[PDB]
Amino acid sequence: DFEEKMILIRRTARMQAGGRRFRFGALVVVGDRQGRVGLGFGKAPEVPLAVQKAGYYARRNMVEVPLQNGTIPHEIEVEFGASKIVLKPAAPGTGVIAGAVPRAILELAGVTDILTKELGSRNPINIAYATMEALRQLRTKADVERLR
RNA sequence: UUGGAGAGUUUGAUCCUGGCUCAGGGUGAACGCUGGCGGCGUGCCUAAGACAUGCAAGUCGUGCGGGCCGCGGG
Ligand SMILES: [Mg+2]
Ligand SMILES: [Mg+2]
Ligand SMILES: [Mg+2]
Ligand SMILES: [Mg+2]
Ligand SMILES: [Mg+2]
Ligand SMILES: [Mg+2]
Ligand SMILES: [Mg+2]
Ligand SMILES: [Mg+2]
Ligand SMILES: [Mg+2]
Ligand SMILES: [Mg+2]
Ligand SMILES: [Mg+2]
Ligand SMILES: [Mg+2]
Ligand SMILES: [Mg+2]
Ligand SMILES: [Mg+2]
Ligand SMILES: [Mg+2]
Repeated sequence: DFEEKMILIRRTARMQAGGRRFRFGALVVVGDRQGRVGLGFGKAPEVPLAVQKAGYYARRNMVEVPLQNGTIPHEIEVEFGASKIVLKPAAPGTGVIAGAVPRAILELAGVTDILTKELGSRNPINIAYATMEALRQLRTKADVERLR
């Protein structure tokens, strides 16, 4: 079936009379390596539940992302509030050029060759959301002349 | 169209802002520890401070008159 990757685990904290009491946040992308990716954020009182909870939501938030010989059809920039991802198509023999967060998303979508660059807040979460919305806005020639 | 990776650190925790710091590459280098050979580079970045000694620009007797020495006789 699909394939999972844990980009982010982190411990948060709330306060009460007595001290700090913790939660856990799991940021996990799930892909098909052939054009299906999803991103999910799952928060739970212990690490396994969250890691498992996020993979659930991930499977219910997928994007088409239409590959073209392993690369995306056009350059794209998306801002998710102070976070900014740039994606540029790249020829075959180049590789996936991305930091760890967008890499896990592109590599699970079957992107084999792309140029990326994060800008502004490189906050992993918001960068991950902005990478997903970037893929969500990918158009093809058949997509655009149908629109026109 | 051959080209673009980020991370640590302000909070109990969050998002943002922002500075500091790090991973890379480079040097006519220097310093420490260590040191086998070969090739090709390359070596006063400071006092354009001061310098012993030798050498780094001479050559033509097919321009000219001469002193010397050596070779053939007058
Ligand atoms: Mg499409
Ligand atoms: Mg902005
Ligand atoms: Mg942001
Ligand atoms: Mg910043
Ligand atoms: Mg940061
Ligand atoms: Mg500190
Ligand atoms: Mg403060
Ligand atoms: Mg602290
Ligand atoms: Mg910073
Ligand atoms: Mg020897
Ligand atoms: Mg000098
Ligand atoms: Mg000197
Ligand atoms: Mg002086
Ligand atoms: Mg001489
Ligand atoms: Mg002479």
